[PDB]
Amino acid sequence: MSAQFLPSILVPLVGLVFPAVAMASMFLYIEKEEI
Amino acid sequence: MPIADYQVFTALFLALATGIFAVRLGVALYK
Amino acid sequence: DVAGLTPCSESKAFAKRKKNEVKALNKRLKNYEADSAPALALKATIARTEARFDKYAKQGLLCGTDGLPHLIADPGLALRYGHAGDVFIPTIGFIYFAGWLGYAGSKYLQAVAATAKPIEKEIIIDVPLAWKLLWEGFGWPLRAFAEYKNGSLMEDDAKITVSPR
Amino acid sequence: LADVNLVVGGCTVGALALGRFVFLPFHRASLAKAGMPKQNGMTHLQAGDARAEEASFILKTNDPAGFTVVDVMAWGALGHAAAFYILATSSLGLDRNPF
Amino acid sequence: PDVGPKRGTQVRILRPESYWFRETGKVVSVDQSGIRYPVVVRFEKVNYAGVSTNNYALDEVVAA
Amino acid sequence: KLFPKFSQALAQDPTTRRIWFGIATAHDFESHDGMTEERLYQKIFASHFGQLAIIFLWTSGNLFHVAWQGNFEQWVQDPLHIRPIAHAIWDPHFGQPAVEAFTRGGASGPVNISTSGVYQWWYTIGLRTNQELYTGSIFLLVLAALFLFAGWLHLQPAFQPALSWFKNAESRLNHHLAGLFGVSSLAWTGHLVHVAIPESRGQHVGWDNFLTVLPHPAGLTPFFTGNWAAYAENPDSASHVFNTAQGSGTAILTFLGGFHPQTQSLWLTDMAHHHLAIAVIFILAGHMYRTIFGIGHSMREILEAQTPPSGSLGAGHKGLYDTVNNSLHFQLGLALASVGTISSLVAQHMYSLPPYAFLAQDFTTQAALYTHHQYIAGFIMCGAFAHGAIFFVRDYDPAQNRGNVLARILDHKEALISHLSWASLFLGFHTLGLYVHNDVVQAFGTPEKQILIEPVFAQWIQAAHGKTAYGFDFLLSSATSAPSLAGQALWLPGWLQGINSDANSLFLTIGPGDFLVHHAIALGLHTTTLILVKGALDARGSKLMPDKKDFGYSFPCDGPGRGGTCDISAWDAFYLAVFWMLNTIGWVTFYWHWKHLGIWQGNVNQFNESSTYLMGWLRDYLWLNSSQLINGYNPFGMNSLSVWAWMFLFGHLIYATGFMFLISWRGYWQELIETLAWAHERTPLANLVRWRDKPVALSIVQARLVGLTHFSVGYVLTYAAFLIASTSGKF
Amino acid sequence: KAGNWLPGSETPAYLENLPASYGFDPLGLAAEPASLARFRESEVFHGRWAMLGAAGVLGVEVLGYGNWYDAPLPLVQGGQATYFGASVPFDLGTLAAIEFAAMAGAESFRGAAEPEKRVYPGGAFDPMGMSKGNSKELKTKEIKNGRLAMLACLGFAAQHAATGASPLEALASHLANPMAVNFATNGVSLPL
Amino acid sequence: SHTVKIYDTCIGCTQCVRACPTDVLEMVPWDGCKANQIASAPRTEDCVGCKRCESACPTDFLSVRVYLGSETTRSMGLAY
Ligand code: CLA
Ligand code: CLA
Ligand code: CLA
Ligand code: CLA
Ligand code: CLA
Ligand code: CLA
Ligand code: CLA
Ligand SMILES: CC1=C(/C=C/C(C)=C/C=C/C(C)=C/C=C/C=C(C)/C=C/C=C(C)/C=C/C2=C(C)CCCC2(C)C)C(C)(C)CCC1
Ligand code: SF4
Repeated sequence: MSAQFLPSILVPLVGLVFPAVAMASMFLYIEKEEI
Repeated sequence: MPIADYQVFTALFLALATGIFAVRLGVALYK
Repeated sequence: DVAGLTPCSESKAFAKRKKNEVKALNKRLKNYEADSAPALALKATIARTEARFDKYAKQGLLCGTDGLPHLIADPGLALRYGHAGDVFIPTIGFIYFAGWLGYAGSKYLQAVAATAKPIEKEIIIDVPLAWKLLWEGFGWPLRAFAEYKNGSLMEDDAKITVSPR
Repeated sequence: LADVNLVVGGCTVGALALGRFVFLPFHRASLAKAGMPKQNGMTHLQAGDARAEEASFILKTNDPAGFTVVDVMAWGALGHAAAFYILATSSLGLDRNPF
Repeated sequence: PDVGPKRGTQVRILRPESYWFRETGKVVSVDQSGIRYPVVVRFEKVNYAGVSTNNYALDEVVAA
Repeated sequence: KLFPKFSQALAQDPTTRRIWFGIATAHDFESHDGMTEERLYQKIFASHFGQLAIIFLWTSGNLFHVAWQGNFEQWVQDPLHIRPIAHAIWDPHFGQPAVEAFTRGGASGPVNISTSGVYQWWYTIGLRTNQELYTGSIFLLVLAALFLFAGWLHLQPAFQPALSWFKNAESRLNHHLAGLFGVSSLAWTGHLVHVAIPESRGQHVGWDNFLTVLPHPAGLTPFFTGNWAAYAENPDSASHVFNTAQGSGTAILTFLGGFHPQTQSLWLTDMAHHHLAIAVIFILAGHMYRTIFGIGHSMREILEAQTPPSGSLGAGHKGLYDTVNNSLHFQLGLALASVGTISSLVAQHMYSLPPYAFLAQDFTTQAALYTHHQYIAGFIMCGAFAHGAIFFVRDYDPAQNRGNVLARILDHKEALISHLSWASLFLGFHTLGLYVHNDVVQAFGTPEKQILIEPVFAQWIQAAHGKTAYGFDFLLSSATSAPSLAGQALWLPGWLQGINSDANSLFLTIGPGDFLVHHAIALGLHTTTLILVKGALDARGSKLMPDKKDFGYSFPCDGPGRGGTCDISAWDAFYLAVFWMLNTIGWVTFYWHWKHLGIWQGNVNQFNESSTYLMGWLRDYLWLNSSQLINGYNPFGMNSLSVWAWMFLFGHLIYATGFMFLISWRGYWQELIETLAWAHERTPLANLVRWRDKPVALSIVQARLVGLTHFSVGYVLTYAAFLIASTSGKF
Repeated sequence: KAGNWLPGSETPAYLENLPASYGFDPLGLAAEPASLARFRESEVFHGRWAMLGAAGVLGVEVLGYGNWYDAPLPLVQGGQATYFGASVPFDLGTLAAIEFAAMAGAESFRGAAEPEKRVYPGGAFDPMGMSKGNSKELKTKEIKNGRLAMLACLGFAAQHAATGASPLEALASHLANPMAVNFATNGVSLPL
Repeated sequence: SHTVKIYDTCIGCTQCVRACPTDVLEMVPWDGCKANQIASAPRTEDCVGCKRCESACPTDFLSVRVYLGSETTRSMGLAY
């Protein structure tokens, strides 16, 4: 298919980088104490 | 004729713009 | 025939099923002296199977594409085709016996309600009274229709307790 | 299947005349009984839907029987629908008759 | 003079939130002091809590 | 401790509950602090905009992945010998053999084979190349962005619509009936005529040349001259080849009925004419209610006049307009009921009357689509009844609804509940009894003692449609009857040809097994409705809890007093009915799958003889068809069906987990967690870490929700794995 | 009243002062006053229309111009229906349109009138001045003839739908041998 | 922080106040019943929600009525 490299970069972004960052931000926000 | 790389990149960039619109609407809803 | 169902006495698959089931029992027979208790049991079983298959063919039950009897559950489409013994007649028979038991129980409840300890006459049944009411329950169509035409069968909802809406 | 002009024109003029001369009393009576829609006892205008304010070009007309332009358009729409039923059905040539 | 139903008579409960709504019960006493609910009614059948005696007012205890 | 911004009561919670309940109450706007009707309606409106953006993004993603990683161009040439590709697989845990085993439909790397039937849909509606799919994806991406911008725009006080604008029901019905339904289907007819029809006859019509192509050789003159029959002159020949111009024809609005011989689907001109008729009807219906032009209907006056004399209904429908209009849960329940029943309609028609080319030819797609829409419909029906219960608990006013049909149906709720109880008891007793009797007499080697009732009523109705197989010769099966003489020149040739052929699913032949299964389905529907209706009506108060509406829709219990009051709330009625909905839809899908699995292999006999007893279901369906599924991975390797075997065991695990929450209850867990808290506060090197939230066991209602969610997810995953791996394995 | 349809019985009280009343209301369809008023108007109008219909069905056949069932057939599958033997140059479309217009005008004028003037409007509809001299008796005659004619028109429909004959032909066929060609001999009315 | 209410159908039998394990209910003088005493719930900050009070009331329907609501450390019964 075209851009054979692209899944190899996007999949780790959405299954590892984005989940870790989103979970860290969510856990910071639910404990933000003063929003 | 498979779609070329620049089409993929234009699509991804427009998706980023749409994501920006989405986050604006989300923070509006949270308010 | 009522709906593409040839009478089992005509269907070849029905007779084929008869044949195969009997042949299985014959194969089971061919292992014992034809005078031993197992042999007598097998012979009685084969006689019972043959009698059943002849009885089913005699009564004109309907067999399908496979060789299995089918029943008809519509009055009129079973009464004009000679198949009222399939569902309609047993319907009458059940409805009668079920109503008999239900009416006997209902009248026993209404008879022991007006006593000293009605909650006692349910765990320690009065057998003579139960038996008398069980005998009187046979006329339940008559007595039940009398009570409906009388209005004493049912109770007006103004007296039955209800939930707070 | 004989002249679109005659059938559609005659049907529409007939429907206009039938809604202006014949069905108008019952139409006005039913409209007076029904009235504007109400939510919780007040019209949509009183509740605050200023777009539910009645169109001004229908409140006062000049027809002596009160036949407004929107009435004209509804009755003309019915007339055209009936006329084109006539045309499209006469255009076909098939045995629909259950006999 | 005595107020409310007589002692020993049968009454029909009319409190919609009571377990014995529209069911009969016998009066075992009627207090004369001035309580809100002085009528004391005894039923044969128990409720969910296992009790069979309840106090009702006078407007919600139609006799017979 | 300020995460639940919308609920001050939960913010002050010192435990972990504040998180859990802080998530599950995020969309219940009516329960939020400081909430007005205006603000509620505005927030809801913006949330709807977000939902449409989500839907458009999801469909754009489907299109993009098929255009990018799918083999659509290849599939167009050989629609019957190519497996449609969904998306590519990029997983760094795969071994080499799995990469070998997942390279299938000709793609360069591992891929997923699509079972959604989008290839058939896009092929049927005119899309032929991948550039068109990409153009659709880009257009839909932009459209989702536009809907997002509108959703933000109308949240603004310069553009925020007033509450009285939302409650304007006559204008909304006018615009949804005439505009959202009428003009939308009119434009779909325009697409079909201008694009899908010519693209079905080899001609290419696109944005480049659609203004230079006549959809009809005498365009627009028959339409405006009333000579409309000229648009159905020469239809598609019975030897037409789809996508090509071998006996194509010029008719655009035909009414042939039946099926296309090659695609085994509905004629496309039939669907174009369908949507034209639908458009006209829906526009006419959209001109019914009164807006600002002095004509139309006031729905309130219609409701106020539907009161029968003699007072059989009481006050009739007096006060129903305000009841529906003011309550959003009443409207939500009505919409959910309609949408769920229409989902069931979609599932039940799309298999018997397949509308897409080379659909029904592909078997896994049929089963997947049917089961998908059936499960969706079951869930939506449970939701409709849940929101009816919520309406009764929350928005029901006895004073306004006094004497109307709503009050009258609350008045005699015991009759309804008792008669549902009788119907369900009868159906269960008797269907189980017949199954057990057949099963026992089969067990004793005498299958001829089986009670095999014939479905003569359903067979009679089938015969009324022109099925000349049961010899009823009734309505359309009698070539001499009035309905037969009427339609013999319009629609009846093709329709009768389709119905009388056993090559399709149009009106399958039914025997005693169909009778037994339909009565099982009846038992399921009646018992699920019993649970839901009882919980909806018995929601304002019972004899056990006469003041239940004082506690709300959801609450645990009422203590252990008065004998015990577990699962007493209406939410618990919804909870208990979800299980029955799952079971009933499982029966429906089991029946459909086995009937059609017998159909597709030509072996109708297996079902027709083995479906009258339950061991036939256990052995000839579940056990027999599970051979390839459980052999997906084994000590000798694996194949493409390894993912479905893993998903099979995965669903089993999830469902078995859900039993833990369903059986064990909060009280063992609290003491256990509390001993664990002692262990943690009290061990070296870990005292340096403390919890910000006091760890407490899940609440009662929350645990019921968790167990039910696990149960449903496991049920769905297990059946989906079995269905896909049992249909795609054999076909 | 005068009459009682079930001699030994009790009649509903709302059916007394009405002309041609027999107490016949076993379903209580007139238990309400407004409903009974509408029903009375509708009964009289139905009686009039059915008298005209029965008279037409009999007079097209006794005069000899085909039966009522085959009268509209020639208009389809050809054209120019026949009246008195003549031929109208009108098609079904113009017939339907002219009837719709005329009947709309007539029944819109009738429907907008007063309650009693919607059923018994003498005025110019009694040129022979017969409504005088106590019309109550005349109203009873009209109602009873209307009831007979209504039942006769329903009989025309059902007899033609069952045996496929024509009114006078069915009459003659029954008269020829009543004990063996009544409704109990066709295979339709009696499912035997 | 559960909402405990006492209604006038109370007969002052003292069962609800002996039942409670956290001392939330109490006896106060009254005059609308023969015992001349009614229950009251002053210390409702201590209500855990056990509904032992509500399971001991003999009146039909119940006079002491508990409505579980917001949860705190005292209401959730946490020792850790
Ligand atoms: C909402 C529909 C949808 C879904 C379910 C998926 C699913 C998937 N995509 Mg995809 N994508 C979509 C839309 C969607 N996409 C659209 C519209 C585009 C056009 C720009 C793309 C472009 C795209 C590319 C280029 C790639 C994928 C890839 C993938 C796969 C890996 C996920 C990933 O890491 O990529 C990340 C996905 C993105 C960076 C953009 C997707 C953004 C969508 C619209 C998110 C929408 C949010 C959703 C509706 C709401 C869920 C709530 C959530 C926010 C918590 C995965 C199966 C990768 C793949 O092929 O794996 C092999 C890959 O490289 N997608
Ligand atoms: C003689 C006693 C009696 C009678 C007259 C009835 C009558 C009725 N029952 Mg009922 N029932 C009974 C006992 C009885 N029941 C018992 C003991 C139970 C506990 C298992 C139930 C549980 C029950 C349920 C759950 C339901 C009914 C329902 C109904 C109604 C529908 C008819 C039906 O098919 O019910 C079905 C009958 C059964 C399910 C079991 C019958 C029990 C046995 C067979 C009868 C008992 C006979 C007694 C022990 C013998 C005494 C004889 C005397 C000489 C001592 C009907 C009015 C249904 C309803 O709601 O009304 C619409 C309903 O859903 N019943
Ligand atoms: C012409 C005027 C018009 C139009 C086009 C719309 C259109 C719309 N309105 Mg709106 N509205 C209008 C006027 C209009 N409105 C007016 C005048 C008012 C004030 C009274 C409102 C007040 C209003 C509110 C308060 C809301 C909307 C909402 C919506 C959206 C409905 C949700 C949806 O998209 O589902 C689409 C539904 C369909 C397309 C019809 C589906 C038909 C059935 C279900 C299925 C049949 C189709 C077929 C079988 C499926 C096969 C296709 C398959 C192959 C894919 C929709 C886009 C809602 C919304 O979403 O907010 C943005 C909402 O909250 N409107
Ligand atoms: C709304 C959908 C739609 C749209 C946008 C179009 C658009 C077009 N059609 Mg088409 N068409 C449609 C539906 C549609 N059609 C349907 C449903 C059918 C029958 C099944 C046809 C059959 C058809 C034929 C046979 C032909 C066209 C042709 C054309 C093109 C020439 C313009 C024209 O027709 O002359 C101008 C139109 C008029 C002078 C009068 C039309 C006004 C109508 C009667 C009322 C409009 C109100 C309407 C409800 C508004 C809806 C709003 C919506 C458009 C958003 C044009 C681009 C012609 C062509 O050249 O092909 C390229 C051609 O011959 N169409
Ligand atoms: C148009 C559809 C629709 C809409 C708008 C609503 C709207 C609403 N519902 Mg409702 N409902 C619906 C359909 C709908 N419902 C259906 C179809 C059902 C049947 C299941 C229900 C059953 C239902 C109940 C029982 C309740 C509501 C409630 C509510 C209100 C609050 C929702 C909430 O608490 O958010 C919170 C959302 C969640 C907690 C999501 C829970 C997580 C889901 C259920 C499962 C997640 C597992 C996941 C899918 C697994 C991943 C798969 C993978 C691992 C394989 C709200 C106004 C509540 C209410 O009104 O309060 C009185 C209420 O108790 N609904
Ligand atoms: C295989 C499991 C199973 C079975 C058989 C049932 C069966 C039943 N459920 Mg149930 N249900 C189940 C699972 C099951 N459920 C689960 C997992 C849930 C989620 C908690 C529910 C939740 C649920 C609810 C909420 C309701 C039911 C109801 C019912 C009854 C519906 C009426 C009926 O169908 O009559 C048919 C009767 C039968 C099928 C029972 C068989 C008769 C027996 C076997 C004959 C006795 C033979 C012999 C004498 C047995 C004793 C021998 C032994 C002592 C030695 C029925 C008895 C509804 C109800 O109460 O009905 C009014 C009700 O509302 N169910
Ligand atoms: C398949 C269903 C199921 C499962 C998985 C469990 C699991 C468990 N039960 Mg349970 N139970 C069940 C059914 C189940 N039960 C049912 C039906 C009942 C009703 C009788 C009970 C009643 C019950 C009681 C009374 C108790 C338990 C206890 C436990 C826990 C014991 C600790 C353990 O087993 O070690 C480890 C856990 C597992 C092996 C679960 C599988 C997890 C996998 C193998 C590894 C996890 C890594 C994961 C895959 C990666 C994360 C992925 C990422 C996306 C998050 C455990 C988590 C006991 C407890 O609380 O602890 C002592 C306890 O006393 N159960
Ligand atoms: C609880 C509640 C609720 C909810 C409810 C629901 C959910 C309901 C439903 C239901 C449903 C979901 C239903 C359904 C239905 C349907 C029907 C009932 C129908 C029908 C039809 C017919 C009758 C047909 C006919 C025909 C035929 C026969 C065939 C051909 C065609 C025709 C058309 C002819 C509410 C809130 C609202 C209220 C209160 C509470
Ligand atoms: S066991 Fe649980 S649900 Fe049942 S009464 Fe006790 S606390 Fe409530």
